[PDB]
Formats: sequence, structure tokens, C-alpha cells
Amino acid sequence: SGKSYPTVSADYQKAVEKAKKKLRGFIAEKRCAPLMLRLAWHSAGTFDKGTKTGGPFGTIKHPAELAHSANNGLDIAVRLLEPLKAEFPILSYADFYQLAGVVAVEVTGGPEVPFHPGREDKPEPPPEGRLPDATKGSDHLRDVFGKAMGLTDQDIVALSGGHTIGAAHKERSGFEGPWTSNPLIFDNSYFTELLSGEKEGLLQLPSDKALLSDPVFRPLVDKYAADEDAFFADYAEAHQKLSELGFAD
Ligand code: HEM
Ligand SMILES: O=C(NO)c1ccccc1O
Ligand code: NA
Repeated sequence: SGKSYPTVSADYQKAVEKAKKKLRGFIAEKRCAPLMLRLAWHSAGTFDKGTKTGGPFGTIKHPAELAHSANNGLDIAVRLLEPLKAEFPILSYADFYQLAGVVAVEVTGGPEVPFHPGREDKPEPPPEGRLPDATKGSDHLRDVFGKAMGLTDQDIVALSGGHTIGAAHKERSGFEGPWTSNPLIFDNSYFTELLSGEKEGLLQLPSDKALLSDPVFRPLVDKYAADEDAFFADYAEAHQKLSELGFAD
């Protein structure tokens, strides 16, 4: 929607296809899908529509951006991918990381998020502080996803469902544990667990709980808890948009 994707060479397209396969096997074996989804989303989620700065242009590999507190632990993800990236010198880091995020969702059983190549790596990381704060609520979520990224309220709730895989770590954010009973399985359980309340061994952030009390977010939580197909459709739409912020406009 509103996108005009660039032309890339046949050899570039060949590399995308081969890298997709290599990433599947690597991410599945290493059990790092959630960390790779977090990497891709943290790279993309810095987009500010007003200034057209940040976004999915490969800058998350820069030591300066990895040092942002919201990126605690993503240095591990960058290191894990570097040997594989080196097998695909023709690819931009931006394309590679966004492809890794799409693959992370696929190999855990989630929707097939469309992918288009051609992002060009940008020289300078954006300023720290654009990623969302786990202790804040719905006004903050709309500031970050809406006023900065330019995504919709539907996209906020669907993308929050990325917590359906993975966990927090007390040494990284300070929060601790998985949102779901099957942290390597991508399904609608994040919403089921959010709605059933606190269960021992499972995590809810204040930012997750904010979805339950908001008049626009709550009907979406309910929809996704009742209808995984609907969640998968809206998730794929939102993740594609996120992965393409500032790209091919
Ligand atoms: C809605 C606002 C969000 C907030 C406040 C938030 C906050 C957090 C926090 C505090 C952690 C734990 C980090 C750690 O301690 O390891 C985390 C992890 C994670 N986030 Fe988010 N997040 C948000 C949105 C998203 C989005 C949009 C996605 C992707 C679609 C996402 C994907 C993930 C994943 C997969 C993990 C698990 C990482 C792992 O298992 O190592 N999050 N998030
Ligand atoms: O990993 C995160 N989000 O996915 C995250 C981690 C720490 C602080 C804020 C955040 O948004
Ligand atoms: Na899960």
C-alpha cells in the first residue's frame, strides 16, 4: 500500500532466496527465533515519519545503537548472524536482518510475511529512545507506533503478539520469563494468556496489560484470542508494514 518496490538484479534475488533457506535452518537449530524477531523489530521500530529518520536500514549492527538500553542483548543476535551474512556479501544488512525477522516468524509456525528486497544500508543510527517503554500504557504506545512509526491501532495490537514467542531476561530489560507456555511456537496464545490473567511462570508487562483496558485495543485482543486466523492475517500485514517503514515510498 503506497509502495513502489525497487528493482534488484537476478543475482540479488538469487541471494535472497538462498539466504532465506540458510536462515531457516540456522534459526531453527540455534533456537534463536525470538531473539531474531526482536532484532528485526528493534531495527525497524526506530522510524520517525515526520523526519524520515531511522527504520529498517541495517543500523542496528552499529555498536552505538546496540548500546541503547532497549537493545540490551541484541549484540548476541548480530554476532550470531555475522558468519551467515558473510556468505551473502551482495545483500544489504537491512535486507538480511528483515529477512531474518520474517524467517523467525515462519519457522516457529507463524504466518508467511511477504518480503521485498532492496533496502539500502544507512550510515548513521537514529537517536536513542524511540522504542517503547514496557512500564507505560496506551498513550505511549500510540505515540511510538502511531505518531512516530505511522502504524495503526490494529497494527499495535497485532505486533504486540510478537511476544507470543520468547521471553524477557532480568539481565537485559529486568523483566523475566516467557509470555507463553510454548515460547518457540508462534500462535495466538499471547492473547489467551493476557486475558486469563497472571499465571505463575508467565510474564505480563504493563505495556501488554494496557491493551486490555483500551476501548480500541481490547476488541482486537478479544478477536485474536478467539480467532487465530484473524491474528495471523493482521500480524502478517503489520509485520510487513513495520519491515518496510521508510522503504519503497
Ligand atoms: C508493544 C510495545 C513493546 C514493548 C513495551 C516491548 C517490550 C519488551 C521487553 C521489555 C522485552 C524483554 C527483553 C529482554 O529482557 O530480553 C521484550 C522482548 C521481546 N519482544 Fe517486545 N516489546 C514491545 C513490542 C514488540 C514488538 C512489536 C515485537 C515484534 C513484533 C516484539 C518482539 C519481542 C520478542 C520476540 C521478545 C523476546 C526476545 C527473546 O526471547 O530474547 N516486541 N519486549
Ligand atoms: O525488547 C523490547 N521490545 O521488544 C524492549 C526491551 C527493553 C525495553 C523496552 C523494549 O521495548
Ligand atoms: Na508461544
